[PDB]
Order: sequence, then structure tokens, then C-alpha cells
Amino acid sequence: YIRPGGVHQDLPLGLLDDIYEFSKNFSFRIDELEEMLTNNRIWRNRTVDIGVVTAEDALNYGFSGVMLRGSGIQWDLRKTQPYDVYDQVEFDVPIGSRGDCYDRYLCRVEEMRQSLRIISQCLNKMPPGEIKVDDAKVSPPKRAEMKTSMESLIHHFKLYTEGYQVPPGATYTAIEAPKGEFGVYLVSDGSSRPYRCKIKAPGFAHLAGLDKMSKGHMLADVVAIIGTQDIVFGEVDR
Amino acid sequence: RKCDPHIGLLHRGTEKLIEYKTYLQALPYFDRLDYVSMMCNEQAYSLAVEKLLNIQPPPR
Amino acid sequence: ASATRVIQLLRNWASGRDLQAKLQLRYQEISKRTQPPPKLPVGPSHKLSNNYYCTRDGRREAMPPSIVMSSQEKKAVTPAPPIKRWELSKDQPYL
Amino acid sequence: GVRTSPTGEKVTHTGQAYDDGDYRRVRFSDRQKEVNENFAIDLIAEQPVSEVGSRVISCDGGGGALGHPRVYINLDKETKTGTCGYCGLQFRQPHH
Amino acid sequence: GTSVKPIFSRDMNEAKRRVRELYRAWYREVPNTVHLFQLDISVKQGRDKVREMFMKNAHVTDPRVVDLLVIKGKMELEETINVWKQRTHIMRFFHETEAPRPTDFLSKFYVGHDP
Amino acid sequence: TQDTQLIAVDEKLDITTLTGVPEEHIKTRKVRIFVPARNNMQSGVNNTKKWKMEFDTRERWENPLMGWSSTADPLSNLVLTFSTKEDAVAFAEKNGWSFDVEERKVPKPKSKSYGANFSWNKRTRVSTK
Amino acid sequence: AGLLKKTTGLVGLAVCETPHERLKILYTKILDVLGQIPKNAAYRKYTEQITNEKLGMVKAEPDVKKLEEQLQGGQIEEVILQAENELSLARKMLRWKPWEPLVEEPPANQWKWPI
Amino acid sequence: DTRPTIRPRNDVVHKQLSAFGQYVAEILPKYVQQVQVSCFNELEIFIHPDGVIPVLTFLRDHTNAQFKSLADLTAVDVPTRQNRFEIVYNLLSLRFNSQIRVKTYTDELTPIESSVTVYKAANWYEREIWDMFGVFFANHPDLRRILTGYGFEGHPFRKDFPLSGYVELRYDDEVKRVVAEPVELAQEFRKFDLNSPWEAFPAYRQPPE
Amino acid sequence: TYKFVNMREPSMDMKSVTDRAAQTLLWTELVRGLGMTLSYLFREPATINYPFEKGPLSPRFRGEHALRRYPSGEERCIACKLCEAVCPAQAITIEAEPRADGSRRTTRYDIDMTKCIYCGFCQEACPVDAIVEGPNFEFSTETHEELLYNKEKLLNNGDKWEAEIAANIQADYLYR
Amino acid sequence: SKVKQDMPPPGGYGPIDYKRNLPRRGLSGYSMFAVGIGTLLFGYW
Amino acid sequence: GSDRSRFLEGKRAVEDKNIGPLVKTIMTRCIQCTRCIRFASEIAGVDDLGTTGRGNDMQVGTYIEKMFMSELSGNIIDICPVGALTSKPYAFTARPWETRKTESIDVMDAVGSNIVVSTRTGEVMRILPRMHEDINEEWISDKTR
Ligand code: SF4
Ligand code: SF4
Ligand code: SF4
Ligand code: SF4
Ligand SMILES: [K+]
Ligand SMILES: [Zn+2]
Repeated sequence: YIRPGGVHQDLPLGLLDDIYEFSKNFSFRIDELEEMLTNNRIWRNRTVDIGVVTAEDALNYGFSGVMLRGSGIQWDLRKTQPYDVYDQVEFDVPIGSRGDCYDRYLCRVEEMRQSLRIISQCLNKMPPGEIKVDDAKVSPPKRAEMKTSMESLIHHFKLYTEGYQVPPGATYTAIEAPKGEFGVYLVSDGSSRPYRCKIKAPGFAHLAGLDKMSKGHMLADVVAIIGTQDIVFGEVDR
Repeated sequence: RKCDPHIGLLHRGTEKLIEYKTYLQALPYFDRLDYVSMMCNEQAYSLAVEKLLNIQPPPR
Repeated sequence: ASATRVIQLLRNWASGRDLQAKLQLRYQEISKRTQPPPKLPVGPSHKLSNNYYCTRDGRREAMPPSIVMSSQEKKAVTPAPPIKRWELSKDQPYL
Repeated sequence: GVRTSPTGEKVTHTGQAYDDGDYRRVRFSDRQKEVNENFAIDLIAEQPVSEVGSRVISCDGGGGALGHPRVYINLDKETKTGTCGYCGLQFRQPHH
Repeated sequence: GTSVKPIFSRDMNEAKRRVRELYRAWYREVPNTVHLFQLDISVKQGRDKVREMFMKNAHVTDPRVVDLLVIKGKMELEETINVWKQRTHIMRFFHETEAPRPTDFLSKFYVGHDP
Repeated sequence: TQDTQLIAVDEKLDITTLTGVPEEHIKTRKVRIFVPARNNMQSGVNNTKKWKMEFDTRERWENPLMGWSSTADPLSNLVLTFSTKEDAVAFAEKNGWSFDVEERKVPKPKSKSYGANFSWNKRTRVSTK
Repeated sequence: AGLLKKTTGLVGLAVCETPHERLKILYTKILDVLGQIPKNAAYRKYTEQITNEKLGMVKAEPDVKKLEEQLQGGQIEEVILQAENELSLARKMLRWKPWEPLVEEPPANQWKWPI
Repeated sequence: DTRPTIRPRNDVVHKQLSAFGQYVAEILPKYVQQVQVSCFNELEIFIHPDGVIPVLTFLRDHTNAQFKSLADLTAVDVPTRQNRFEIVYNLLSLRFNSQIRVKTYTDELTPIESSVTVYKAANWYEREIWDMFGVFFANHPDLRRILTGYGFEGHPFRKDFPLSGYVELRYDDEVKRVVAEPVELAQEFRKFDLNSPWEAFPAYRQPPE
Repeated sequence: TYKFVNMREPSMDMKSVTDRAAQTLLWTELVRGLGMTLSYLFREPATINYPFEKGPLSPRFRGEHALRRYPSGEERCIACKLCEAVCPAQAITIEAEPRADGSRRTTRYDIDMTKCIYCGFCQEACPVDAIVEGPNFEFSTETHEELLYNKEKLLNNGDKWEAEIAANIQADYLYR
Repeated sequence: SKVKQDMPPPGGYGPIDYKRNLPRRGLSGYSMFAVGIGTLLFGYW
Repeated sequence: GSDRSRFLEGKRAVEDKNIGPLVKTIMTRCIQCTRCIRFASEIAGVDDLGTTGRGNDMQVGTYIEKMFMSELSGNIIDICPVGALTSKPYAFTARPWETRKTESIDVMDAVGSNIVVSTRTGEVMRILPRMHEDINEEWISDKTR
């Protein structure tokens, strides 16, 4: 859906209402999850002080996202280097305390709640306008315009056959993905196809530091640790 | 004592196939990179391509 | 696919909250699956005059990277002014 | 219309039918050769030719955005009927 | 210009020394692969294959190249030791399922249009 | 430059054993260094400014089921680009591939003149506009 | 100074009960280690400037919170940590000595990436 | 706005990044070959390959840099260059919320000092550059294949390497094993030659040679 | 703005410590955990009765590919090969040849469902709305070869799901 | 006509709860211990 | 060029003209660059192509029915910058972005004109001229095309 230049097509009529209805009740489900896990003496024993990471060790290990926020490091790309319109919504970053599994889990739940707040703000501040950049050389023209006008047809043909030529250069753009700082180093050459697209993956760095976390911890603690990273090997293996 | 992770058990050559595809053609690759957070990957790629193209999406 | 009043009290007491007010099952509050046709607006460049692409061009106004030193008192500088310490959230400081 | 080759194989609209001395027909036994009976070559033929009263006429295929890109056909040659290159509909000047 | 950085060795003799000790490790290893990996090829039937693999790239003369394949062979030995390769991975060295290919020109002409 | 007992390695560079290319696909192939010719359909020369290296076309048979263009030549769709001919031949020799470089053809500078279209003595006078 | 903070926030960073003295001795050590660097080198000039200013600010302010705001380097413990890091950097840069001119011009067009 | 589609341009960030580029160039003239700021406010420092350990350490430890997070470490292969491999370091400074790029060059058979000592996150990254491209990193705690299958022969991300490789896998019942065979695709990858023969951007027009 | 998620020191009043000891000995939060699951068992299950009950969809749903045709009967496809040129997985193979009448139509239009990624890029690229992603998604096959779609199979899908696909496009073409 | 697209209602959507709502319930520790001890005493008698 | 249009009227349409079994003509696509006319006059010698009328209705053709028959006729297909003149045997067979181009030498005549064989799916689709400036300039004969 999200594409260079905006979004593919506009939201179907009557979707904001459904999103509001769902987000109204999602708080109860979050509270139920908390009541299920937060204060349980079993969960609070398998995740408290299990997998502690130091602040400087976390920074040096290339960690990002929760594993920084979970260990006192006050960093979040949504606030420090805002992208899109993240400089408008108001939210709080759940800074962690101890750096263990329990602290990171609490951080994740609080991020869920803050994201619910951001969803409410986005629903209440939807502006009028179009969906893609008003440039038929980087965004395909509307299907109505394509079937009526010369330039729209030509641009649609060339965009869907050749594509938009990206100016030569290289960039590294990263965002606060729900896992961490997901980034891309995109290197173009002036043609219609990329020359080198390297993917910076928080999962890669987090799994690189798995051994440092699991020191003296038993196998069950390792089961907890490879879960506190939310490790996904689609992103890791690229 | 030691825990060596042997990743690559799902290594699709994504960063190699991306070159052979155009920027629009490479968009679905990022959706298939992280399968639990999806629109964020497309958002990152779109921001990169927009920054390279020196264009900005509409406020909506 | 409605519970009796006796049951609702048992569910509410076992959970400690009014579940009937906020349920996870959508009954009728959803938007109707058939909707009136939409009329999408136009962008800021759907003008019949003063709409030359030279002004609106985005790709062609990207200069090559600017070199600041090549191989072919002066106060120390910084990449940017230092970050400013974050403040506690007045909404809910301590969880 | 779909017709039967001497072997027994139905020919498609593309004129495709495996030869008798072709082993590939083995795939079709105990199965059927999936073909489309509604031939576009025939179905467009009996569509009436519209008697357009102008030198040129615009065709969009019907339905506006639902159809094909709008194109203008020049109806000047009395020996032929202008046919849209997208949908195949014909047009003709009223006896010129 | 004509003179460039070295990888590990500073002459051909040291590169040959490293090749020698790598062959030492492989030759000592082979029966351990035969037993541990439950291989069915004879011990000699693996040692001669190690010899043939060493003899394959016996024509190289750039030292840095020799150190590079020394490291690569060390990595393959590392994989073979701590059961990182499996039975199929090891058996790939003996190309078994591959039909034998012809060497004379006449058979190649008979079989297809290739060099 | 590099103070690590900087060693003379005069003999020519060769990574034929460090690329993983099998036996067959390293001498029986013949790369071709050439500047691509302009597509005569068009009239733009922006595709005739970079040297290209390509491999000889091999067998391309039809798939029995559907009729695809089945092939068994991995180095068939791989074409490298190079800024200069010398760099391309350096890459070809470095990887041990036989080459046959073709020189870059350049359009000879013509001599255009509008006046010759309406000459008085010569045969370049056009009979139409 | 004032009431000592219970924790520094970031884990691992233990609260330092002697911030002013630690900062003073670290800055003096940094200056003395810099003294070995030749004066013409930019490292010496810039680091001496920065350490001189920050030493002055440390000497002036006796309030820990006001010193924290003035140095603009997060909490004080981060400031001692980064002062130690700069001391180690100067110690290693003694050996590296980047004051010497460029080691080697890049070969032709290693840069210039329209290709 | 007058530029509703053109991405807004920030010039203050450009000035700050240029100032820091001159700062780094003056600090380490031994290795810093060429520094440049892109139009979208990203600073790149091209250093000699010997300056991998020093320069990074400086950027990690200096009070005015404080780049304490190796975001990404990658390589770009350009066959037309002498030293084709081009190693890229991306660093992020959380104190000055700034991103920097340190780019060095290296051929096929030239080693690079491993930055594991400086950035312990690099330990895995380096292996990837070794596995994908073949750049050997000396003084590395353990260099091994990280992504390719065991016994793989070649470096996939190299330009002179087919995207389909040379060997495919199959299961053979005769040997009851997952054997490897020469590659043979049912449908060959249709190579599309999509490139307009008309110059796109006059700004990046290479002067004739 | 940031919040300390776990920075709460427990009170050390005799009542507080008595309550903590009571919770430890007489398991209290454990009983709350039991009560939550008791409350949800007494709640209504969310399962639907497939295949007699189907999960909701939208008119934009991407499913089985199909070739549409004009109301007259002529196919919409004109072999412009935009869909083949835009497919990220190269799943479309097109061979064109001028028909006997003269109109340019595909002599071969094969879409490989085993290689398709169901992105919908083809249906956007098509300038005549010839190729679409139908609403069908229950088309699993027992053999692999049945997923290699021919022109005839795609035309059959277009003739079969035309009633649904025409309505789906009618309810969505204005958004595009 | 006018433009039509999915929009929030003219007055905006209602409030969205996000804070934790873990309710407090149960007797005090003294009361719980007293009930347990009283049950033990009655059973003993 | 721009990325939209401000033309809100009816376009023109031109009756097609027949010039033989090699060059298919869709004259409504003609931009009237008169390049085919100049090529026929000078390179081909035969003065059978030209214009008719004036204004927006001035059309490029032969007026009377007369096939453009010459050994170098097919080269007009290359000369036309638009799809007004197209190769009849190649009509509706392949797209330019998908054909692999292989340079070769013509063997029909003895001039040895350099050509580009564009093949897709292991099948020859069309022969285009390749510029040499000594052998064939940038033209080929019809027996070569
Ligand atoms: S929807 Fe299917 S057929 Fe269409 S482009 Fe995507 S993968 Fe290819
Ligand atoms: S995009 Fe549509 S008209 Fe063009 S070839 Fe594909 S199906 Fe046919
Ligand atoms: S070459 Fe083509 S566009 Fe030019 S005048 Fe002739 S037919 Fe028209
Ligand atoms: S491809 Fe060119 S000549 Fe053909 S219709 Fe489009 S603009 Fe006209
Ligand atoms: K033409
Ligand atoms: Zn029509």
C-alpha cells in the first residue's frame, strides 16, 4: 500500500468509523493482557532480571528500538528524528528501567497504549487532499485521466513499463519500526532500477547480541530471551 | 555456555533480486521482509525513494 | 453467535469491569458494507494555467553532492547542537 | 466456434491442437483440454456496425472509466468500416 | 604498483606451509567424518578426494590467493568438524547423481550445440 | 603507502579459484566487450556511453509442459557495465574469461546547412518541403 | 551538589559520589596526554580548547544539576564516561598520529559514482 | 505552498554537516581523502582503507562526534573500478542526533582491519560482507559464512555472479539424499532492457572523455 | 516526553507489607488470573462456522487472476504487455499475434499461480481492465501443474466470476 | 458536485481510552488472614 | 514535457493509407516531421511520398494509391519517430523492452551490413540496422529486414 510518492488508493468510505470502533475497545484487551501477565508471580520470575544488558553494551552492540528504550537509553526515531508527520502527534516513549525481559515487555505494552493514543490523534486529524504526489512522473495518473488524456496515458505506460528514473546518489533512511530502527541504504545510478539496496535490520543486531545476554542463564531463559527480541528471521536473513 | 545462532535457514536473496527489479517492482519485497510489521517497511522504503527523488507525499 | 443477566454479572465480577460496554464482538456499530460512491478530490497541480512542470519538477532540482574538502581561533564544531533532555510525561509520569 | 480436430482434440481460438503423432496428448487423457467456447473472433462479428453520422467518432468502449482509452476513428473511406483498435466495434458513415 | 599488501604469508613457501598444514588437518580428519557422519564411502575414498580437491587449484601462484583458499579450506574444515555440514552437504563433493559428461568432441557434437 | 612488509606480487592477478564458477563456465565461454549500438527505432544516444560485457548465447529449448524458454546457462542474463574499455578487459582477464573487444563506433561529424536545401547550381536542392 | 540521585537511569552507569573531582582529574589527564601531540596538529588544538572550556565550567559551578545543564552532556556520570573515552582516544591517537599528510591518493576514480 | 510536491530543503543542517565535515577533515588529514554533503543533508567521508580503525574510533570517542552506534555496515560492488569492493559504515550519534557515513575501498585480495574492536556490533556485519562479496577482514574473532548454505561456492552479491547461481537442489531417491545439481530453470529469467536512451538528469551529466 | 514504566517503590507501612505477605501466602493475583479466564469462558466465542460462514472481505480483495472481456463479447486484452512488464515475479508470459480479423490479441497469455505474489500490480497496469484479481480464493489444487494457468483457464475464470468481478470493479473504480 | 472521502465526523471522534485500567479489588491482608484463621478455628472445634 | 494535459476538446483522426505489404501505416499517429518524405526523396531517390493540404488537415502520404516500393523502403520504419509507420511482419509480436539484442552481420547481399537481431524466447523477431558509417551508414535493404 505505502509506495514512493504517497499511497496507492484512498481509504474506502466508512473506514475511519470502524477504526474508531475498534480502538475504542482495544484498551480493554490491553488491560486484560496486563492483568494476565504483568503481576503474575510466575511471569514476574521468568522475565525479571533475566537477560539484563548494560546501556553502553547495548549501544555498542548496535541495538535499537526497545532494547535501547528498555535500558534507560532515551532514544526513539519517532521523536528524535521525526519523519512523515510524527512531529504533530503527541505520545510518550516508555523508557525502561532494568533492561531485563520484564522491563522490555512492560515497555512493549506501554508502546501499544501510546500507539493507540497516536491512532486516536490520526483519526481525529485526518486532512483533506489527494493520496499521491501530484506528479505523473513519480506517481501513476488516475485511471480516469489515463483513459482520456495523452500525457496521462504516456506517463502510465512508461511508469508501469520503465519506472521513474531516480537521480544518481545514495542514501540511508531509517525509521522506528515496531522492532527497532529499520533502515535502508539505497544506492541508485540514474537508471530506473536500484543499484544496491542494503537493508539495516534491528533483528540482525539483536540476534548478534543473543550470546552476551544468555550468560549463565539456563535453556528456559534462552527461550525467554529469543522471545524478548521479537526475533523474526524474514528480516534477519534479508 | 555458548549459543551460536546459524541464521540463513531462510535466506532469500532479496537484496540481490532487488537490483533486477524497478523501484515499483521492488516495493512488495519489503512487505515480505518483516512479516509482522509490514506497512513500516514500505514506509521506510518510500521515504528513502522520495528523499532520493526530492519529492514529498501529500499531507493526507 | 446476548448473555443472560445472571451470566453478565458473573462475567463482570470475575473480570472486575463492565464487559458489556466494550465487547470484542462487532454487532451493529460497524460501517455498512455497502457505501455511497465517493468523489475523490484533485491535487494541487490540477490547474489549467501557470502549471508548467519546470516549477513543479522535483527530480530535476537535485544537485550532485557538494564537496567540502578534497585531496586534489577556529572554534570546534559539532554535527548538530546537542540533544535536549526529555521531560517526564505530565499525562502519566510514573507507570 | 469450437470444432474438433481429426484426432478428436478441440481447437482453441488460437488454432491450437496437438498433432496425432504428438506424445503431449497423454496429458489430456482421463482429463479434458480446457478450452473457452465463447470465441472472441466470432462474438465480435455479429455486433451491429453503428451508422455514425459524422466524419470522425470517439469510442471509449462503454462505461467511461470502465471501458478502454477513448480513441477517435476517421470514417472517410466508403469501402471499409472504421473499427476501434481496442474493442473491435465498427462504425460507418450513413452511406456518405 | 607491482607491489601490494599480503594476506597472511609473505612468500610462496609460507603459503605452501599453510597448504601443507591444512592438508594435515583434512587427512587426519577424514576417517572421523566417515564414522561420525555415518558415511558409506571408504576412508581412502575420502582421502583421495581431499587430495584431488587440493590438486584442483594447484596451478595458482599468487600468494594472497593461496592464503585466501587456505582460509576457505579452514572454514570448510570448521563446518565439517562440529557437524555444521550434513551428510548431503559432504556428499556433494562426490558428484554422485550427476551423469558422467563426455570429453571428446564427437560425443559433444552428437549430444548438443555447446563448446 | 602500506607499511606491513609490502610484498612484490608482480605476477598477474587471478581469482578464478576464488569466485566459485564451475569448471565448464570459465573457459568455454567468451565474453564480449562492446559499446551497445543505439536502438535505430529511437534517436537517443544515452545508451551508447557505457561499455558492456556479456556472455555467448547457449541452448534455449522449449519446456514440454507449457512452452517456456528453458535454459541451462547461468551466465546468460548477466551483463556487466564498465566506464572504460580498459577496465572491462581488466575485469575479463582478472576473472579468466576469453574476450573479443570491439572498438567503440562513433557517429562521424556531418556538415549540415539549411541553405543547401535551396541551392542554385547543386543537386542538393529539395523538390519539396 | 545536592541530594545524590538514587540511580543514573541508564543501567550499568553507577552513580558517582565524586563528580567534580573525577571530572577535574580526568580533564587534567586529558590535557597532559594532549601535551605530547605536536601543537600544529588539529587534534591538540581542538581537544585542548574543548577540555579547557569544560574544565572551566566544572571548576565554576558547584551545583551538580546546574553543571549537568551547563555541560549539556546528559547526566554527570555520562560526562565522566565520555571524558574517559576522550582520554583513551587521545592515548591511541598518540600512536596513530593522523597529523601526517594523506597516506595515498585514491586510485583514479574510486569516487565519482555516476558510473 | 509554492512547492507542494518538491521535498522541503533544509540549509541549516547543510551548514552544520559541512562544518563537521571540515572538522573531521582537519582532525585526520592522514586518512580522510574526500568529504561531501549530499543534497538531502547526509555527510559522507571517504577515507583510505588504513584509516578504518583510527577514524571510526575518533568518531566513536571524540566529545564533538560521539558516534556510538554502528547502524549499518555494508559493501557495494562496482566492477568497473580497480578496487571494486566499496565498504560503507553508517554511524549514528545519539547525543547530537546525527548520522554519518564513512566509505572506504578495497579490491578482491586486500584485507581490511576488522572494526569489531571499536564497534562490537560489526562482528556479524563483517561476516556478511565476507559471505556476500568475499572481502576478507583480518583480525576478526571468527569469519564464516552467515547467510549462504553450508558448502556454498562463491559470493552471491558480487555483480559477476548470476542471480540464479550455478547449482540447484533436489531430492534423489537412488541415494536417498538432498543432492545438488547444475542449475536448469524451467523458464529462464526474462532480462528486460528498460532504459530510456534520452538523458534524464542534466545535473549529473558526466563530462565527455 | 517519556515515562518510567517500572519505577515504583513499594510502600513499607505495616498495612502494605501485611497485604504483600497475604498476597504471597494467600495467592491473590493468581486468583485474579483465574478470574479473568473464568470471565472469558462465560463470554461468547468468536469462531465462525466455516464453510457455512465466511469471514468478511472487501471489494478490493485480491484473489484468483482472471481475464475479463467487453459486454459485446470481445476480450478486453490487447497484448500491450504492461502486466507482463510490471509483474514483480515475472509470472506472466505473453505472446501476441494479429488475429484473422486484425485486432491484436494474445496467442498465449499464461499466468503462473505458483510464482504469483498476488500484488495486484497487473490489474493497475492494465489500461483496459482486462486482467483482474478475482474474488475467488478457494482454488487449491491437488497437483502442482493445475496452478499453471493458461489463456483458456483464465478466460474461463473471467466468464465464471464475471458477475462478481463486474460488481467489484463497479464499487471500486472511483477510488482508483 | 462536492468532494467525498472518508473523514472524521464534523465534531471529531470521541475520546479513546489508553491508560491502564487494572481495577483494585479484594479484602485487606488483615481481613484475609482473619478469615483464614477463623475458618481454621471453627474446623478445629 | 509536462505531466498532464489542458486539452479539453475533440482530437483529429486521419484515414489510413496503404503503401504495400511491408510498412503498416496508422496516419493518425503522424506528427508530420516529414522525415519519411526527405528519406524517400534523397536516400531512396523515388519521389512518391509527400504532403497534402494545409493546416491541421495536411496529411503525409502518396495521395493517389501507389506502394512505396524500393530496396530501402523498410528503413522508413526506423525513420518515423512515432508508430505511424511500422513493420508489418513484426506487427503485434513483441515489445521493445523484452527483446535481447545481438549484433551480427547480414549475409543476404555482399555489402555485409551490420545488423542487430532482436530475439526473445529463443526466436528471431526482427532485424534492425546498426550504424557503421562505412558499410551501410544506418540503413539496411528490404531483403535484409
Ligand atoms: S497480481 Fe499476480 S499476476 Fe498480477 S502482477 Fe501481481 S503476481 Fe503477477
Ligand atoms: S496489461 Fe491488460 S491489455 Fe495489456 S497485455 Fe496485460 S492483460 Fe492484456
Ligand atoms: S516519418 Fe512518420 S511522423 Fe514523420 S511525416 Fe512521415 S509518417 Fe509522419
Ligand atoms: S507509443 Fe508513441 S507513436 Fe505509439 S501511440 Fe504512444 S505516443 Fe503515439
Ligand atoms: K517508427
Ligand atoms: Zn472501442
